[PDB]
Formats: sequence, structure tokens, C-alpha cells
Amino acid sequence: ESLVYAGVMRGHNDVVTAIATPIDNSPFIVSSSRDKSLLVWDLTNPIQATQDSSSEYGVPFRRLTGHGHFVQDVVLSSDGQFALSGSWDGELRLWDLSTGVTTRRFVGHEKDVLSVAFSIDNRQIVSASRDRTIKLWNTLGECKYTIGGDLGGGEGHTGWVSCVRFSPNNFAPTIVSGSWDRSVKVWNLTNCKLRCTLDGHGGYVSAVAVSPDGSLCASGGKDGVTLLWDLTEGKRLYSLDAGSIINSLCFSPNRYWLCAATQDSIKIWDLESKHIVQDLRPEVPVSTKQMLYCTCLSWSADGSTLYAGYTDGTIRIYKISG
Amino acid sequence: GRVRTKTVKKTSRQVIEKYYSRMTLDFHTNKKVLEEVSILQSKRLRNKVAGFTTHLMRRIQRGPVRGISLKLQEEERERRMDFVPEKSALEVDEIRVDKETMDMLAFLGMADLPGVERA
RNA sequence: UUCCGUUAACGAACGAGACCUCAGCCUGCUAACUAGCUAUGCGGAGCCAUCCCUCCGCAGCUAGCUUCUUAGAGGGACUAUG
Repeated sequence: ESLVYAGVMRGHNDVVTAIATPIDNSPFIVSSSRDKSLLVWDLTNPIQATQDSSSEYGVPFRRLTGHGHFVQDVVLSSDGQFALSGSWDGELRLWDLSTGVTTRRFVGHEKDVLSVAFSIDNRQIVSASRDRTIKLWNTLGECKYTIGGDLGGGEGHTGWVSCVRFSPNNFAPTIVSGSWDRSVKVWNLTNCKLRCTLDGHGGYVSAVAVSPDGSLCASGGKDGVTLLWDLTEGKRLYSLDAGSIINSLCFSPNRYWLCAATQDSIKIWDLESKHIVQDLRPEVPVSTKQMLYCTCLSWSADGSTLYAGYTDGTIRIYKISG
Repeated sequence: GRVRTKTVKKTSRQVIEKYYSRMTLDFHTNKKVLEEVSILQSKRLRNKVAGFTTHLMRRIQRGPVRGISLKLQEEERERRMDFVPEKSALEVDEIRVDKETMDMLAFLGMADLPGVERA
């Protein structure tokens, strides 16, 4: 069996840069774009087989406009509605999806911000930046620590940070950061020191992944070579090969799958067998110049559906068979 | 008239040479990258130089190009330029000649020469 | 005389361009009783009249106020994409 196609939705004018999905409030997808809006889609799951299988997977519900530049990454609150988004204006914002207004605002990142992420207790907020610094924020949008600086100031990278995520193990909270300096680091929320430096790629990194059980540390990026690492202590298990650039990475919530967006199609490997078993192509093959990449992906809570957001503000949805 | 002048074109090429790896095909990210490596005195100059570098990368990613010397392609055009076949295609076994060629070879005293015969 | 390129020329200097001012976009940032909008209170006038509704006046420890006004910091356009 495999992944299958249902439709494509078009709600963003420019390249979609992130999708996030909830686990407790399921039929509410949220996607960010280079349009400073932040769209939220509602799911009755229509397939209108009346007009040549009329193409719409759903109906847009709400735009959270208000950011002053491209929105780069978004995430959702793990307990309720709230969402957090980072953008090129150097800000972070907390939105309330039940009313469409912003509620908080994290000022202080001296330059552009590229990644956001929540936590278990939702009190520990991380921001990665072109500042070449990471900063941790509370729920109040005020400062407690900021890891960065050059070698003397500390162990911060020297290029821009490009992505950060947590380790979902509850007795050992950490944060893994991929960088344009071609280096991945692992940190700790206990002391904001680094456990290990996971010195990998030869080109710039744009993606880092942490296993749903927090055991291994997929990271992608420039060369097309994905490297999987050891979360316990920094060990490179094996290498995978995609060929082209890599932007987004994800793990299936429960099934042992790793997905990637690699600039010519979406490539799903297997971790049961370190070998590709699924490629996913854009439906419309028009001969215009180099076709839409997929820029971001996400699974649902149940793994029943994967979402891919591309460079034309088009988002194509992928279901499973049975 | 949107001809780019010497400063933009020169700076575009000369920043392509120094950092090929850290540039890309999107204008905006290339704008930011170019803001992180060089000191320019106007936003309009930056937008213009980044715009000329982005399609320079598009055509680099396409094929070859003039004066900029990329390392990853100057060695790749050398690794296969010192390239040898299995054995030399210029072989002295079947080299057939026409009347006056053996006439000169008889002039030199190499009348008997292994591998020479008339057309 | 902008550039590609050609090429007994090679490498440079001015002018053009860049540049500076004003106008054009920003429900994003900073604010503002010598700018105001909003709501609430009291005051008047209408009226299915008692309230509600509409239109003005007035005063503040009303604003999770700065949209409108002002002026600063930036952002935005590069022919970027086809």
C-alpha cells in the first residue's frame, strides 16, 4: 500500500513556508507563507466529484494578518488554540485562533528570525535567528536567556541558525539547532550549555528533526545528503542520499517513516529498511521553468494525512490507503 | 532602460566567485546573504546587485559562463581534461598511404615500414 | 562612451549612473492632551416617549488606543517570477 492523492488547495499567494497541525483540535490546519498573512483552514473534507472532480480539499477560514514581512515558521499550542509564528521583521507573535487577534509579542531579536517552537509545559519558548543567536522566552514574552555570541562570548554558532526543535523526552529537555555554518548543536534547557556538537554536513543546513520518541536526530540541508544521528550521545548512524537541496524534514507520528522535500519531488525513505519506497510528484506537469518545489511538510496527529506546502502558495494533501 | 552598469555587474560576478556555496536562486534570501558579506551604501544598490546575482546563479546552475572562475567546475574541467583512453587511438598498424607517400618513404630509405600499404 | 562583445592595445581618470530632496505603500515598530478616534458617563433636541434609537455639547485615572494626524527608525521593487 502507499500514499494517495486527493486534491490541492490554493489559499496563499506566495510560497508556503510552514504547516502546523493540532492533536486535540483536529480539523484546524494552519499554514504560513511569504504573504504576511497566516491562514487557518477548516476541514469538512470535500471532494466535489461534480465538475471534473472539482479541486478543493477544504475552505479557508481565517487569516492572521499582522506580521511586517515574510512569516518563516509557525507552530501550535500543545494544549489549546494559541499559535506562535516567527518572521523576517525580527519578531515573534502569539495568535489566538478563536478570535483572530494577536495576544503577545516577543520583541528583542536584533535581526531576522527563522524558527519557532513550543514546549510541553508551554513555558519554554525557543527562537532561532539570522542574529546568529538562539533566545529562550517565557510565555510572557520576556527574556531569561540568550545563547550565542562568538567563541569568547560562548559556544553559539557563527553563521545563522536555521531551525530548532525540542527533544520530546520529558526527563531530559534539550534543543537541537542547525546552522548555516554547517554545524548542528544540541543544547540543554537546564543550563543552556551544549551537550554535544554534531559536526556533519559540508554545505549549509536548513533542517533538523527529532524522533517522536526522542532517539535520533535527522538533519538535512545543502548537499542532498541526509545524516541521522544519535540523540543519546551524538553518533552518526547512517547516511541517506536525496540528490538535490533539502528544506523540510519530518517523521511519521507513530509509523517509522522519514519524509523529505528535495526540490524535484517528495522522497519518503524507510527506517525499517534504509531505502526509498515512495516518491511524490506534483500533479500538473506543465513545462514552465523549474517546477514548484515542496517547501514544507507535516503529518497529522494520527499520521493519516501528510500536508505539503510548495513555492506557489499551493498545498497538496496526501492520504494513506488503509 | 534597465541596463545594469559596471559597478553592479562587476560586484555581482566578483561576489559569485567568492561565495558560490552560500548563494541560491531566490532573490530575497540572496538579498540577505549579500547584506551579510559586503558593505554597500544604499538599499537600491543592494537590491540591484542581488537581482543581478540571482539570475547569474540561474544560468550558472544551467551551464557554463564567462570570466567568473568557480572552483567546483574548474577542477571538474581538469579532472576530466587529464583523461586517458584505455589505449592510444593513434595506432601504427593499419596506416594506408598513397603513391607519393611511399615514394618519399623510399627516398628516406624507410621503404620497408611495418604497417604501411597503398590505398 | 549603458552594457555585451570585438580587438595594438592594457590599465585608469572625470561626465552618465550611483547619490540627496519631495511625493507614492505600511491597521507592522516608537510615541503623542500643542493630533484625534473609540467607549462610558453626565447635559440638551427630537421621537411607540420610559428605556431603546438618532444628532450635538461637556469632563476625566477610559482605552489590552494610535486606524485617521504628526515625525522618526526601518521595510518595500530587484525587472523579482512566467
